[PDB]
Amino acid sequence: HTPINLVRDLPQGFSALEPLVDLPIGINITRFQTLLALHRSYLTPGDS
Amino acid sequence: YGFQPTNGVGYQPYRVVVLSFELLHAPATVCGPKKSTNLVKNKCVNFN
Repeated sequence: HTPINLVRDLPQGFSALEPLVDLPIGINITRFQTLLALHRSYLTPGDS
Repeated sequence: YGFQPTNGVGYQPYRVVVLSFELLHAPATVCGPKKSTNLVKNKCVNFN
């Protein structure tokens, strides 16, 4: 995790990624999908 | 099963636990305990 000041693209620079977790799932995974969240303020009505 | 305290040895209810140990290529999650010894320094020792 690093702070950055740049909207458009990835910053040019080098950094390592340390390993957080090693899980023993042992399942065969072909595909993946990302999840996003919605953000509602007070002004918004709750509805979808 | 009609178990009653009065009954004989064979008759008595018994709690049995069977620990099956599936062995697969997958990472092994359940390993045995650690029999360890004290650490000695500054001596030629056979360390593991």
